[PDB]
Amino acid sequence: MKVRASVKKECKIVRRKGRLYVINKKNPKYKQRQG
Amino acid sequence: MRHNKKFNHLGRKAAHRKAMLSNMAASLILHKRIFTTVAKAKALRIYVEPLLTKTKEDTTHSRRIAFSYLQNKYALKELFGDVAAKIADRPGGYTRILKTGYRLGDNAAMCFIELVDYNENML
Amino acid sequence: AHPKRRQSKTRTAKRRTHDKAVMPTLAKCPNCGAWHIYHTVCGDCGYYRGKLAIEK
Amino acid sequence: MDTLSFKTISANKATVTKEWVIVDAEGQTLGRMCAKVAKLLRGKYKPNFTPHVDCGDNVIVINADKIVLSGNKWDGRIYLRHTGYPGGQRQFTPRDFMNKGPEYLFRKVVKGMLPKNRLGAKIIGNLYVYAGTEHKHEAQQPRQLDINSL
Amino acid sequence: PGLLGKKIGMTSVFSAEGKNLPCTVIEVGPCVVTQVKTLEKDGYSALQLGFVDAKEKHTTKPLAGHFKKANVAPKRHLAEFKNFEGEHKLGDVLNVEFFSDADFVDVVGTSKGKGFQGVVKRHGFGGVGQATHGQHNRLRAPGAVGACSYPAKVFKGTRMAGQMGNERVTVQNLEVIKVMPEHNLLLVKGSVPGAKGSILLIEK
RNA sequence: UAAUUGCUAAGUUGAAACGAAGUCAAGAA
RNA sequence: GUGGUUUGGCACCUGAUGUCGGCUCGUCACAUCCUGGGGCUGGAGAAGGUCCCAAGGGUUGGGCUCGCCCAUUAAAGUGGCACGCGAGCUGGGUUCAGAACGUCGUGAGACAGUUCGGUCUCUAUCUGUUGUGGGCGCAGGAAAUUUGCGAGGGUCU
RNA sequence: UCUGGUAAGGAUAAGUGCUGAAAGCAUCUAAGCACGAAGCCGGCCUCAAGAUAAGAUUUCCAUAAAGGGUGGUUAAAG
Ligand SMILES: [K+]
Ligand SMILES: [K+]
Ligand SMILES: [K+]
Ligand SMILES: [K+]
Ligand SMILES: [Mg+2]
Ligand SMILES: [Mg+2]
Ligand SMILES: [Mg+2]
Ligand SMILES: [Mg+2]
Ligand SMILES: [Mg+2]
Ligand SMILES: [Mg+2]
Ligand SMILES: [Mg+2]
Ligand SMILES: [Mg+2]
Ligand SMILES: [Mg+2]
Ligand SMILES: [Mg+2]
Ligand SMILES: [Mg+2]
Ligand SMILES: [Mg+2]
Ligand SMILES: [Zn+2]
Repeated sequence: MKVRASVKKECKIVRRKGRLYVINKKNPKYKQRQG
Repeated sequence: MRHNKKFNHLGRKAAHRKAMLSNMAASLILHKRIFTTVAKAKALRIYVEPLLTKTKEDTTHSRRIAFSYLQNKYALKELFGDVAAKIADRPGGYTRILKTGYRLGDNAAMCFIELVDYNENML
Repeated sequence: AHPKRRQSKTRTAKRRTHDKAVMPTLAKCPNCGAWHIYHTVCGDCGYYRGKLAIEK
Repeated sequence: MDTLSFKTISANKATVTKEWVIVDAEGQTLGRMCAKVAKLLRGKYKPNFTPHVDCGDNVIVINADKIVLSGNKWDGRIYLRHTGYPGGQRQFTPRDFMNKGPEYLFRKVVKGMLPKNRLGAKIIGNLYVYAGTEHKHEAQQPRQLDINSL
Repeated sequence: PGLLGKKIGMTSVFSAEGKNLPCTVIEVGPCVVTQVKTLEKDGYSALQLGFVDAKEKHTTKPLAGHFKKANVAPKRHLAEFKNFEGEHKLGDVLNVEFFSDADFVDVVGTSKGKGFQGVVKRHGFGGVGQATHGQHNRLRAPGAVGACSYPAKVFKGTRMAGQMGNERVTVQNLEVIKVMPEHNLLLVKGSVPGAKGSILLIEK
């Protein structure tokens, strides 16, 4: 899981609990936090 | 702390305290009633009554043991004569302390200590 | 170590609130009829608890 | 000597008109109801209001547990206090006050809209908060009041 | 639940498997039920117990009436206990057989009093410097008590000199060695707070 | 605790490069 | 962009705001040393790397004077508090009068230098802190047993 | 010389999930529901009604020893 100021996008962008996430269950090395 | 410590130092070194107690014992034996501060009299009551108990066995051994405390020939003679004759058949409590007042110079609490067998009005 | 200010009269008197002279514990002689200190030989007559103690 | 001859009269302990009123907290907002309660306690609704005299009304609040807090205030308003020791700051919520008792929450809110002096410390004792609609205040004959009219 | 008791002293015994044990002897003694407290009348449930028989010379009239209501002889020490596994009436007796099934007990007492004590004995302070190497007069001194002008105060809870001992202390999980109902005696393994003759609370 | 019309759901309210665009509104291809 | 912990710039406070390191006593923050919970791995397991949440408690003794070394430990964290703390300590270092070497100056003397020696004052008023009482109130007068609004401690491995 | 620290009772952090529209697909989430930390609130220990919001329960009520003070013999209390 990588946290950075600017996150960008088969990965999908979702919003959970006021935070931004980019998730990809096919490849978990592309998860991102705190957009 | 002083838990279960049962003698008064009386503001003196050990040798001075023992000498003063011996002198007071001799004075009480010679003159049957003396006047002194209350704390000193309460210490003397502890010190002197086992000395009077030693005259219930008139032996050379008891005379010498009493002389070890007293070191006073006249006091020893009076104690093993008339004092012993008077305090025979009394099981302890040979002395009595009665408070009197206070001194002018230091407001010390004053009393007198006496032998109960030489006071007649107190039965 | 040193007072920064002098104390006022009020502050001094407030501290001295607890300065007092102790009242002696006085008992009456039921027979003799005078004052003496409780648990102490009455020096006027020499009696203590109804018995003569100091013979004048 | 007095050259005025036309003064404004201040009420005193023997001239105030103190009354017992009952108000309801069925669906009102906490702060909006408590501001009107503070005005009632202070005596801003009386024509003989005098700022140096306890001239207000004794207020009984019923249905205190039905009060409403909008937004996320029931757990998002953080009250802070200090015990006086190092590392001694503590947090609590209006939910914690309500759990302890509605009178504690109401007293905390009203003290804060009242004046910060001896008179206000005396005034806060004229408020009575009860959880339900059942209270025992006979011998004084309290008067029902519509808080929405104020 | 529990009873009152009086500490007698310490001894040493040998267990069944040849282990030397240090033991404390407690005279637990018969405790009588002097008051019963209820949720419906007091606000909580508890039993009040009295321990040591007192003569009428040392019992005030309010206490004498309080005992007369419960129909018991006057006692010297009273204490409340909670959570009894049963029903107990007013004026009944409990003895050291109450602890027969117990394995571990807790003992509450008042520790011995030391009077005014300095920081070294009271708090284990290290002392300033050495006994030599320029020491002047701070051998048993506390040292610094603050941190200059930014706090500009001594914090609450700073450890200083003061009265030490003579306060309520609890010791937990003392193993019970033996119960002697014929002498009202309880043997526990270890030490209990207080001097000989002091009153204890023994909790099952 | 006026009147009327909108916006904000963040208790926002009473600092930037750089990111989603949460939301309303006006458009063009 | 952030911080103000490095080197600086400014000269706004000061009939004295009087000193480095060590000792004693702490207290706070987290930018986590150990212990606790997790995402990813070019992670087979085993240990590792990197990131996230988390500050409760712990975080040795010596030979040398920031740093090196010896032996341990779960670990031997980073900082702030007038580079925390001398009306609490020390005086090894540093501002003093003696003396010597090197260098500089005609000389008096001086020095990115070095070396041996060299007085650390004060009886605590207010506030603060740790303990312990007297008065009154609650309450018309009392003897006991208590509930807990709250406060502090404990929390390691 | 004895005893203790310990688990996690409740809500949670980072994360893991179920059902699910906005956006007919998908989605741990916006309405909901399970978990999940030495961290937070508790349990444990001591103080604690001057908590002036001064609480409760039992019993006794004025003068002798209803309660005390002063006093005395003293203490493992100071
Ligand atoms: K002896
Ligand atoms: K300050
Ligand atoms: K400094
Ligand atoms: K606590
Ligand atoms: Mg002396
Ligand atoms: Mg000699
Ligand atoms: Mg005085
Ligand atoms: Mg003691
Ligand atoms: Mg030492
Ligand atoms: Mg010196
Ligand atoms: Mg010295
Ligand atoms: Mg200028
Ligand atoms: Mg000046
Ligand atoms: Mg200083
Ligand atoms: Mg010179
Ligand atoms: Mg020399
Ligand atoms: Zn007489």
